[PDB]
This record gives sequence, structure tokens and C-alpha cells, in this order.
Amino acid sequence: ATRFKKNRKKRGHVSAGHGRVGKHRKHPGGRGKAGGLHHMRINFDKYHPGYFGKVGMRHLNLLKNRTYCPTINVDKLWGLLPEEKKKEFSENKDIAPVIDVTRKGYFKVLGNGKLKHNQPIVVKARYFSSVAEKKIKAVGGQCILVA
Amino acid sequence: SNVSNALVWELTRKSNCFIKKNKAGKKGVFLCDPLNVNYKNTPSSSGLVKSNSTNVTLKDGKVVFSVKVNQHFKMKNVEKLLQQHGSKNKEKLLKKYKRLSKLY
Amino acid sequence: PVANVYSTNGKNVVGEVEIPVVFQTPIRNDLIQSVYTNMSKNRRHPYAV
Amino acid sequence: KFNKQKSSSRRKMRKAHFTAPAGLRRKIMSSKLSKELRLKYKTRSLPVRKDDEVLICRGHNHGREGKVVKINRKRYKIYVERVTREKVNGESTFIGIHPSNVVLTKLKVDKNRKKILDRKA
Amino acid sequence: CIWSESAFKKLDVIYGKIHEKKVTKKNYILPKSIVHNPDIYRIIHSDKV
Amino acid sequence: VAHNNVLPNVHLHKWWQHRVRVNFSKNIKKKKRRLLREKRRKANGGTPIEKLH
Amino acid sequence: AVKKVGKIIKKRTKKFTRFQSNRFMRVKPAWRKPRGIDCRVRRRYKGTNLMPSIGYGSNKKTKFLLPNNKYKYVVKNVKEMEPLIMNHTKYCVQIAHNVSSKKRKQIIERAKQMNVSVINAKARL
Amino acid sequence: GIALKNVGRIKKHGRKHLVSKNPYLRLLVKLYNFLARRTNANFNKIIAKRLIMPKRYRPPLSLSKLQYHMANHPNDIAVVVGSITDDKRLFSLKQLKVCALRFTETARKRIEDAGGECLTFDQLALKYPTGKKCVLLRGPTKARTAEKHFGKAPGKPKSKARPYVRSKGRKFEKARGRRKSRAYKK
Amino acid sequence: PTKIWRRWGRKVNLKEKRYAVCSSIAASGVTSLVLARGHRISHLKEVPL
RNA sequence: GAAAAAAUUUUUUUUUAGAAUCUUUUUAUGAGUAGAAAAUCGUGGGGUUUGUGUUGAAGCGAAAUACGUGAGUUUUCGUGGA
RNA sequence: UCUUAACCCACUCGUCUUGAAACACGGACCAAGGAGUCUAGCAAAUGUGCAAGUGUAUAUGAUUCUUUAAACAUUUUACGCA
RNA sequence: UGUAGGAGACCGAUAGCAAACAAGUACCGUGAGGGAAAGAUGAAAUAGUACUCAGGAAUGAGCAAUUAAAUAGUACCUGAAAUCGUUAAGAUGGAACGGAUUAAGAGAGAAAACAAGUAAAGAGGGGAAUAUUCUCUUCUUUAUUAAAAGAAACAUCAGUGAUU
Repeated sequence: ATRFKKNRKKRGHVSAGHGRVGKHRKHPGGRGKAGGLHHMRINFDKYHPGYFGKVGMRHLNLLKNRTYCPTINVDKLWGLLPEEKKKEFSENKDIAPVIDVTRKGYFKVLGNGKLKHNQPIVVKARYFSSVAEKKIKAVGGQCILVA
Repeated sequence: SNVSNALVWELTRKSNCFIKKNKAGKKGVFLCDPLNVNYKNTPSSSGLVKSNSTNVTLKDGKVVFSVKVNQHFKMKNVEKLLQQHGSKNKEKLLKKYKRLSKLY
Repeated sequence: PVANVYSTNGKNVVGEVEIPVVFQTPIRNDLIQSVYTNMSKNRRHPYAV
Repeated sequence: KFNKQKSSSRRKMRKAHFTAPAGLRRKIMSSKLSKELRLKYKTRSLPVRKDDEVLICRGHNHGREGKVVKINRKRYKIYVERVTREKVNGESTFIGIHPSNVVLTKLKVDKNRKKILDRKA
Repeated sequence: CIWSESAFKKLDVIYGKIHEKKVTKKNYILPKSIVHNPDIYRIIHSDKV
Repeated sequence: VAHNNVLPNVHLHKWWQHRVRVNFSKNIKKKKRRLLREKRRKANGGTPIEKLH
Repeated sequence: AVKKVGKIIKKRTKKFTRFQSNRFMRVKPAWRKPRGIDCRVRRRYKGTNLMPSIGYGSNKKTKFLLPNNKYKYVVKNVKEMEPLIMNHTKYCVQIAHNVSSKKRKQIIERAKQMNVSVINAKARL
Repeated sequence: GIALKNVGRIKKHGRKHLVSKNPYLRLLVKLYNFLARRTNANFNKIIAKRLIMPKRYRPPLSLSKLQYHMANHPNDIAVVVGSITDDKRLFSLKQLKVCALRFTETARKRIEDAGGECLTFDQLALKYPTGKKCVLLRGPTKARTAEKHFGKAPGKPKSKARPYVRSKGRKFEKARGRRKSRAYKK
Repeated sequence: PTKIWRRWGRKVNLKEKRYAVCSSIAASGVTSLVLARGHRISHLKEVPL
């Protein structure tokens, strides 16, 4: 590291890139974040607007696992299925694939994207979007609510 | 597949034991490999480019004619060998032999 | 592409074997240098005053 | 080499070399045995003793044979009868010879030496 | 590099061949070169070029 | 703070320099653990020391 | 002033010895560039010790050439003969600082076989 | 003394030559430079320049996007000065002819399975040195997340740059100047 | 004052590590490279030995 | 891919470039504190390569028809002894 | 090369200061030592490997045991970040 | 922390622990306390200065004397700079040095800064032929024809001025 440094470029140069007039001294507005709103208000407003104030109620112990949400879009739902298996479903009009999204790790299925027309599929999940549901019904698939 | 003489020059144009460059004035960079014809550093000098390269060297007290797998031999004898396996270049090898042959 | 296998006496030459596909991999000399240097940093002892 | 019990440092070996107990001093006062004797005893090298007869193989004093006078354990130097030297005032003393520089001809036999030879063979 | 035939054959197995479950590196795939053939001058030489 | 730089979140205001620890014993510690369990198993006639949950 | 020899023109003989080096005894004569304000060097007042400048640089045909008319190559091993034979008409041997007299003599003999003079030939004799 | 704007100098910018020490890419740019200087066409020159460019100017091109473009060019050879990535939102392929800087193995396999063609740039150079009947493609420049933070100052009117936020937290960076209720709003 | 805080080691990545070994083995393959590395190759009788 | 000279058509003497941050060529340009960049040169240690050592090296003083715009590099003599 | 000469030119260096040859400040002299670093986290840059994944974490494993304090391996819904 | 190992991309005696050592000492402080400077002859002193002469003595010198070596003699390795002494050369009317350019002195040098080849007789070395015949070679030596190279000078051009 040491051999490429800016100090190696400026080694005999007095203030050495930090201003001869200035005469370089540490934290000269005050420490850390401290000059925010007072002296650095212009910086904080222009670069970090919504910083100051108090907004919303409090939830004292959040416990993030209770409200856990692993999603997939309908767009990538078919992508959980292999190519050759998918070709077999495309070929065979008489059958549809069941997809357990939870067994593949997901709880909610959302509505971004395309389902291929005239091609039933069975989707098992805890949660589905209104749009996802509409698409599954539209393509003649089935939705399974499952725990 | 994944290799060529051109690629080898790209790998080795700074990096090779036989490369020697003069510090004492910066004009002079040599390549001294056993199959290297003229001891400047170029791929066209280099023994790592030509398929069945041919070079007159000297080693172990003896003038050796070498051909690339890898064959080695010791005026008439030299003349005959150059005419045989060989493929500007002939003329240089003759000039090199004239210089080498006198040496002790 | 076959390479010849030799006996312990190099006068004698045994069964010729096909060259592995590992040897067909790209030569990334800069990668090899940067990994070697990074590896060497892991082998260097710590120091303090 | 392989053992991690003993240091490979220059530093420990030197300190051990200077602070030696007597058995260690005896070990590094051993000399190589004569060729037929090596076959006889099955032994490369032996610790020097008082009345031993050595041949010098190194230094300006090389090729001289002779009896050992005195052994100096502290400076690790043996003294031999015909390696005299006069000093600044002309006093004659014997030149001290490190035991690396001598090959042993006739070893002195004694009860301790017999035990050593019995241990070796 | 000096190889045993044992070693050379094992190498080929290691980085994919025979699909040996414990000897192979788990689902490993060897890299491929960016340039298919490094003889650029042959491309230059070619009639189309 | 200046320019486009995000506000920091470091806690090095307290005297951390005598409350800090660097692990250089890892691989040897792992070796020691291996040695300890191997020695234990062997002492037990080579019989399992494993616990079925 | 300027020093022509054949088509080898060298612009400046006199070395750019450092500003007022005798004035303060602690100063050494090799060049050091003032970062001083009002230094009488960078502030370019005439009649002081001259600054070195790239403009004084050698012509590209000459670049590092000697009045010998051959580029100097420094030699510490016998084996260095093998490129030097092919380059003898353009390059001259200089024997290195270290070289032991027996080896040095052998190199000198070799240089004569190569038909190239040693520029420090009388050394170690 | 002659009066001179910019001291008479052309001081144009950008990459001088490839900064990487990678042998294959250095070799490849030598080839494409050679082709570019000799050949009449723009195509080779543009490819050579694009090969030289930085990593952020080497974006990946989506297989779906390439496929979407090539359906109007149905027998023709796509060249891509970047990497081609696969798509798990994509049901199937329509069979393609692609030259790219790098192929993901899954995409390459998919292209082979589809009966398409995987071309290296050397192979493309050999087959199509002119670039006649070929199609130059490149991926999104401004897709990258750094650029999503670039542009007009956060909290300044009409701005829509992402802030370099402190952390993910709910309470942070939604108040002052980002909602009318607290102080003001952008 | 030097302290043991110093970032002596590095994380060298698994895919990169594998690539370096494979590419070095491939490089070891190449006869011209062996000689360039300074190995006295003249009397050897196969390209990998 | 042959140019010249010396001899006595042939002998003798010199040369005979293809290394992309590369070579040949052309034109323009050349101020500078604070400041930014690049190219260098040196010191301690490490791996690597191929060398130098008591037919005296490093070191040190004095130098050199020495080389480099320059930092410097290289070398001679004297001392010196690893 | 060194050495004086001689013609012409030649104000104490560093320094803060718009401004120092100053009646501004520091410097008797010489030698050695002597000042932008290291950690944490973050950013852009550029390289590199892979890509809708990525890293392999703690740790386990091995026909791994001077150098090995690293290197090598990890019997399909762990976690970080995306 | 105490003791014991093993270490090093650590320091190399103004550094590294305050301490490579007879240092937590000397020494200082009323006391609590504060706290140094401080390594190396040589392979071997079982090689540590014998002897003589002049000296009151210290010392000095030696035809004398150890050592490979004593401007290596224990305030001993190497022995820089500042500093000061000896000899020689120069300079010198209230500074001193410098730059640029010549000069005269004083030194140094032959490596481009002249002389290939040819003949004679010394010293070496090689290669071939089927351990020694044939043959190829480089240095010293005697003298013997080339030549080239630079500096001058004039003329001749081409570029650029000035003149009448």
C-alpha cells in the first residue's frame, strides 16, 4: 500500500496538498455530525433532507420474524420449474404443473409479469396478490391457500 | 485451443529469465534464450515463436548448433547442417558462425 | 490430444494418455499474481510495538 | 528438522554452546577416530582424555602427531607436546588447538573409557 | 510439473470426469477463454480477412 | 461531515482500545478442538460420543 | 559552450549544481528543487545558479552515447559476451566494480576475442 | 507572442488504451484495432472503442432484450460488446445467433439447446471481418445503482435522485423537507 | 505506534482460488512458458512431464 | 530486400530494422504559487529469477576525456577486510 | 578536470503576510534521528471472479503436519446484501 | 502477571523493554518519588608489547620485536563530517561566494580521439582424418605497405540575411 500513496507524490511540499494558507488543522467546524442544522444545515438539507424531527407512533418490540415476507412475482413463478419439465407441460395439454412456492421458500405471490396464455398451472402459497389471483384464474390455473 | 506464440509474447515480453535490460543507459534490452537467433528482445528474435527454431550457440567450451523436439550438433559440418534442416536468416546464421568459430 | 507417458527409466515409454481439460483453461497471469500476493498477505505474521 | 521440541534459531544454539554443562563440554571436545579403529570400535568420534595421542589435520601445525598434554575445557582447546610456541617474553607454552582440527590415533584406555567403548560397540 | 499417471488420471476425475461424488469438487465448472483461438495472425492471414 | 458523504454510525467514542480483541488462534483452536474430541473418542474404546436428538 | 563531436551534439557540459550550496555548509551539491517562496530560482531572477531543464536533453539518435561511439554495457560475468558479440559494432564493454582479477582478466581476453575494447581496461592491474 | 485558446492544444478525453494486464483482452483489442484502422467501415472502430471501455461501460445485456431486438432481424448475427445474462422470467428461446464478450454458462447452454450459435469475437472477426449483415448491440448504461443516486440534490425541488441513506430504518430520512407536515417538502 | 489492529490477512474467494490453481496448471502445461520460467527443459521428452 | 569500399569476373572488408505505453514521419505547443495528475529515482524487508564473494566485496575518502535534463547511475585510485 | 583571474550580471535563506534584502519572525556549526499514519465503517474510481444471485459465516472434514500460524475440502430451503 | 517452550516479511546499539552491561543500578529529590550514561582488538593473547638506548620520572626513539596486519597496543574493528595542525600552490585597497564567457596555470587521461592487412619467431589454444598425423585459429615480439577519421582552408551548391 505505502509505496503508491499521495504522501509519496507530495513528500517534500510543506502543507503538502492541504493548503499552505490554510495550515491544516483537525475538525475545524466541530466534531462528527454535530454541525448539522446549525452550521452544516445547507449540506444536510441538500444531501439528507428528511433527517430532522419526530415522525410516527412507536412499536416497542418489533420482532421482525412475526411479519416475515418472502415474495415472488408471477413472472418468475414458471422459472422455479426446470426447462425440460416445462417443455413436457407445454406439450401435454391434459396436465398442469403443481408449484409449491413455500416448499421453494416463498409466502406471497405478486402480480408483475406475464403468464403464457392457454396454459394452466397450480400455485400453492400463503398469500397472493389480487393481480396474481386474477392472472392465475385468467390462464385457467388454480391457486391453493396453504399453511 | 487457449494458446499461441502471439499470446506467449503477451505473457512473456517483460517476464522471462533470459530477458536482460541495461541499467547503464536505457537503450539495450536483450533476450538470451537457447533458440534465440539475434540476442535483442523481440518475438521475431525469440526462440518461443518459430515452430522448429534453429540457433547457433556456444556452451560448455563448445559451439553448438541447436534445432527444435530439441536436437543439438557441433565449418563444413556447420554448412551441411544449415542446408539440411533449416527453413535473411541463412546469411545471419553464417555471419554468427564466423564470429563464434574463432572464440576460445 | 495425446501425451506420452514414460517409465522411471526414461529410455522406456509406456501408455499414452489424453491431456486433461484443465490444461485447456485460459491463462490469467494477472489473476495468478493478484491471488498469490493476496495469499502471501495471509501467510505473513502480525506485528506490534 | 521435524521435531518442534527444540529451537532451530541461531540464538538458542549459541547460548547453549556458551553455557555448556560438563557432559556437553565433553561432547564438543570429541574427535574423529582413526580408520581401522573406527571399524574396531564401530564408532566415528570419541571424547578426548588426558593421555590420548592425536594427529593434527588443519592449520599451520597440520601433519604433526603427538600426545595430549592438558585439555582446556573452558576455551575448548587441547594442548599437544610438540606444538610449542614462545610468547612475547620468550616463555614457552603450548598452542591451544580446537578439537575439530585433530584426529585421534591412540586413545587412552581406562575404566570410564572401557564403559564408553562398551556403550558404543 | 512432474506427474504420476495416477495423479494425471485423478486430476481429470477431480475437475469433472466420471462424476465421482466424493473426489469431484461440488458442482464445479472449469472456466473458458474469451478468445476462442489466440492465433490472431492466422485470422489476419485468412482469405476473407 | 461534508459533500456527498453519508452520516457515520461508529461507536468508537468510548475507550474501545482496551475493549477490542483480534483472533489469531482460530485454525490452531480448531485443531485443538479436533484433537480433544478425537482423544476422547479413542479413550472410550473408539465407541460413539455423539448425542441423538 | 555547446560540445559537438561528429554528429553527436551534447548541449551542456556543466552539471546543474544546487543553489548556494557553499553558502550553507549543510547543503549538498546534487540538485534539489526549491519549494521556497521568493527563492531566486523558481522566481526566475537572472544571475543565480541555473535550474536544470528538459530542453537540455539529448538528441534521440545519440540519447545515451559516448565519444567512444558505442553504447556502454556493464559486465560482471563472462556469459555477457554472447549478446555483446552481435552488438559489438554498436556497444562497448565496461567491467563492473566487484570483478575478481582472475575473472576480470578472462573477461578482458574474451572482449579482445569479441573485438571490443574495455573502456576501463587498465583497472585491477 | 501568439494568443492561443487552450494553448493551441487539443486536450480531448477518455481511455488511451486498455488498462488491464489480461493477455486475452490485450490480444483481442490489438486484433480489433488492426481491423478498425484498415477496414473502411465504422463498425469495427466502434467495436474496438467499446472493447476498451471501463467495467461500468461493460454492462450485461439481457438475453430477452437481445431476443426482443433480433425478431425483426430474423436470420442475422447479433454482436454484443458486453456479457449476455440469462432470464428466469423468460419461458423459452426462439433460436439466436449471438457474439458476446462473456456468456453465463446457463445462457450459453440455453442457446445451444435452442440450436442457436455462441460466437467469440475472434470467431466473429474471422467470419464477418466487414460486419456486413451484422447487428451491433449494447446493454443499459443508466441501469446501475450509482446512477440512481446521481442528479439533482435530495430535497431540492423536482429532484428524484436516491439519497445515500444512513440505514434502512423507518424513523429515518422521511421527515424535514420530505413531508409537508415537518418543515416543508420538496 | 504499530498495533495488532492492522489488516494483515485478506479474504481470497473460492471461485478465484480454483481458477488460479486451474490456470496455473494449464500454464505449467505450456512448454515455452516452462523454459521462460527458467527450467532447463532441453533434454525433456514430453510437454507436461 | 542487396548497398558501398578494399583486393586480384572471382576473393577480402563493413552493414542487412518489424519489441503497439512499439517504430518511422509531420505540424503545432512550452508562464506559474496554492493545487491535481503522470513518469521516474533511492532506502528497509519478502517471494521469484541468475549472479557477485577474501586472485578482498561491501563500507568509507579522493577522483572519472563516464552516462543521465534531473534525482541519480556507473566506474578509477586510496583506505578497507566481510 | 581543478585554479585563480578578467568583462557583464549577481541583496540572508526558510517563513507567515496583498507585500520581506529588511529596522518582520526562526536559523553559531556539523552528524545521526525527526512529522498525513493505522483501524473501523462508507463512497466513487478502476481492475478481477461470478451473476438473479453472491459471499462461505461460526464450524466441520481430511492418508494436513520443520516450513502447515496455510493450503485443501464441505454427503441440495442458515445468514448478510441484492 | 510468574514459569516453560516455539516464532517472526520485527529492532540492530540515538533503535528495540527504562535496561544487549555489575540497571531498576549509579545519581538526584525532605519524602511520596524521579531515574541515567554504559557492547565489539585478534584466528589465536597458553601470541597482550620482550630487549636496548636517551630520560628524575612520565615518556620517547631504536640496528631491537609479536602478529597475516600494530597511523591492529586493551580510552584497541571500521573510523564519516564538523574542527584543528604540517607542507606546497594560489589569492589578498571596507566583505564572502555565485551566474554567464573566455584565460593562464596546475593536474589527469588514449576507451573514437590514426594506421587494416603481409612477411619473419616467440607464447598459447582449437577442429578434422584413421593416441597422433593432417589442418584452422588469438596474443607477444621485429618492419612493411595500406587506408580511414576528425580538425583546418578554399571552392561549389541550396536556405537565409546584410551590403551598392
